[PDB]
Amino acid sequence: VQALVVDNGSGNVKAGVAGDDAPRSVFPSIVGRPKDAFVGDEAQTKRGILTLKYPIEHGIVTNWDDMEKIWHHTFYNELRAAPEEHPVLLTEAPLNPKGNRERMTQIMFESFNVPAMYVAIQAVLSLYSSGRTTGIVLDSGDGVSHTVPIYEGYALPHAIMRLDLAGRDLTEYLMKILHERGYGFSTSAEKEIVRDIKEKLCYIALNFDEEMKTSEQSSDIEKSYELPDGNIITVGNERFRCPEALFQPSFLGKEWAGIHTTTFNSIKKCDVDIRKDLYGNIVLSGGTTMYEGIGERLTRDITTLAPSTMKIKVVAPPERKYSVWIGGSILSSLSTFQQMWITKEEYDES
Amino acid sequence: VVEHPEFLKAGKEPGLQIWRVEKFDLVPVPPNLYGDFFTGDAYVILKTVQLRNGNLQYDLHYWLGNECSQDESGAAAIFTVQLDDYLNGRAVQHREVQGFESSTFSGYFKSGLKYKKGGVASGF
Ligand SMILES: Nc1ncnc2c1ncn2[C@@H]1O[C@H](COP(=O)(O)OP(=O)(O)OP(=O)(O)O)[C@@H](O)[C@H]1O
Ligand SMILES: [Ca+2]
Ligand SMILES: [Ca+2]
Ligand SMILES: [Cl-]
Ligand SMILES: [K+]
Ligand SMILES: [Mg+2]
Ligand code: NA
Repeated sequence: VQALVVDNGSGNVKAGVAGDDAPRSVFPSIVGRPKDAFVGDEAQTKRGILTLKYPIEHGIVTNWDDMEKIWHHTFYNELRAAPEEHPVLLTEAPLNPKGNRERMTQIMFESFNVPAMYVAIQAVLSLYSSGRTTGIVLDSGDGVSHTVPIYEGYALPHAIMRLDLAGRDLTEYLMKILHERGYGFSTSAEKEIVRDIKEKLCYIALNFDEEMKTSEQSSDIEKSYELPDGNIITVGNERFRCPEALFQPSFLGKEWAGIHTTTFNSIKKCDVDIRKDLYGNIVLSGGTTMYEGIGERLTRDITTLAPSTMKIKVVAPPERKYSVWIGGSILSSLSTFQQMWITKEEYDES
Repeated sequence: VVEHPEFLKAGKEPGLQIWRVEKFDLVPVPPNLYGDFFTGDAYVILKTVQLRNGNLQYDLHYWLGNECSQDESGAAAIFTVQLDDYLNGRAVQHREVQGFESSTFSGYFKSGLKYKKGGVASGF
C-alpha cells in the first residue's frame, strides 16, 4: 500500500503519494466559513460570502477544527484517497510542542482512522532530499523561517532558531513600499496579486548599498508586470528592497536578527567540533529561499560573520521549494518505512 | 527498524560491504564490481574494523554519483542514518561525492576508485 505524504505548510498544503517527485496537490492553507466550510482555492473564490482564517499561521497548528477541515479537504477533494486505507506521513515544524504532535496524532487515528502514521520534522526531510545527513537547513516558508542544525541524521534541538519573518511578511512589505509610487494594494485579493509580483520580479542584492546606488543611476532596474485588469505596473528598487528585509528586519520595524545572523547564531549553539560540517552544508529550503541572488548574498554575509578558518558553502537545490515534501516522498517509499510508523492498533491500546 | 535483511547482515565481521540504492531499497553490490561505481547511482558503504580490544569499529560512507537521481541520493542518506541507528549510533558517517572522495574511502579499494557510465533507473 502506498503512503500519502502531507506537508502542513503555514501558507500552502503540499500533498501527494509516496514515490512521486513532486506534490500533486498544492493549495492554500485557508478555511472559509459563512459570514459550512470551504478550503483552499474554493475559499478564495468565495471570499465575499466567507470569513477566511489561517489555521497554521506560523507553522504551528492553532485552530484544530479548521485544521481538520484542511485535512479532510486534502484526503477527499484533492487526493480522493481513503485516509483509513493508507499510511500517512505528516510533517511538523521544528520545535513543534509534543502536545501539538499528540493532538494531530489523535485526530489522524480517531477522526480519520488512519491505519499507520509517521510524523517527520520538515527541515530533516529537506536535508535528506539534498543527499545529506549533516548540515544546517534554512527553511523559509510563508509564515515562518527556521534554522535547523542536523548531525548524522538528527536535529539538534538546543540550536534550532525560529524567525517569524518569512514570505507573507515580504508580500506585506512590498504592499507597503509600493505606496511610494502611488499603489494602494490592501485587500486580500490584492495581496495575492502582490505576492505574484514579488515572486516574479524581486531579487536579492549581492550588496544592498551598492545596488541602491546603481539602481538610482538609470531606469534599467524597472520591470513591468501585467495586472489582472490589464493595467501595467512598473517596479524599480522595490524589486530588491522587499527581500532585503530577510537580512534587515529593521525594514519592518523589528529588532530581529536577519537570516544570515540567525544561521550563524544557530551554528554557534553547536559544539565547536561539528561546526565545520554545518558551515560546509548550509541547505536552503522553502519558497522564500527562491529569490535570485540568495545563495551568493548569504555566502558573503555568513562568511563575514563566521571565523575565517571555516569553509562556507550555501546549497540552493533547484527544487528546494518542495524539498520537505520530496524528502517525505523518499522516506515513505523506502523498504524500511513500515518499521518506522505507529499503527492505529498500537495507538488505540497505548 | 531492524527487520531489513541487509541490516541483519551489516557489520557482523571485519570487512567491506557495499550496497547500491535501487528503487528505494538497499541491494548488495556483486563483489566482483567493488571499486567500480556507476556515475548514475548512489551507494552505501560500511567498513568494519576489528579493534585491539575485540570490539568492532564502523565507518559508513554514502557515495553520490554525479548523475544519480534525487531519490537515490536521498535514500542513500536516509539508509545511512538507519544503518547507524541499527549499529547503536556507533558508526561515523561520511558523505562522498564522485571525484572528491576522502582518502580513507579511496583507500578501501586496492585498485582505486573508478567510475562507469549509466546506472539503475530512478525510482521517481
Ligand atoms: N519564486 C519565489 N520567490 C519568492 N518567494 C516565493 C517564490 N515562490 C514562492 N514564494 C513564496 O514562498 C511562500 C510559500 O512557500 P512554502 O509554501 O514553502 O511556505 P509554507 O511552507 O507554505 O509556510 P511554512 O513553511 O512557513 O509554514 C509564499 O509566501 C510564496 O510567495
Ligand atoms: Ca540511477
Ligand atoms: Ca553515529
Ligand atoms: Cl570572517
Ligand atoms: K518554514
Ligand atoms: Mg514549509
Ligand atoms: Na566548513
